[PDB]
Amino acid sequence: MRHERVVIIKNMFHPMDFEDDPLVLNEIREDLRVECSKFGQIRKLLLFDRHPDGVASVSFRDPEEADYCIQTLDGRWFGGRQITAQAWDGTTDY
Amino acid sequence: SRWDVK
Ligand SMILES: [Cl-]
Ligand SMILES: [Cl-]
Repeated sequence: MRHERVVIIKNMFHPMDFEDDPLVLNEIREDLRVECSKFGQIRKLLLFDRHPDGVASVSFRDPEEADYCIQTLDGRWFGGRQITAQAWDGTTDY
Repeated sequence: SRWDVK
């Protein structure tokens, strides 16, 4: 019944990364937006910058866009971290 | 960018 458009990306960072460089957070935000814009129209992009698992959520216009994003990003490397990407479970908050 | 840095 739910056609999932929201992708949850994990291990993109650790919140300590933002302790001693105030610019890293927005650099990461835009890195993600630039990459994800190739997968579909982005409706909302959020970084949970105090979440210990390094979490981001990207919501797309179409569920096929979320699928393409998940296919391309899961297991990819970002700043020395191997990230995961999965469809939102519809219930967990970050 | 940080994309793909291992
Ligand atoms: Cl946004
Ligand atoms: Cl539209």
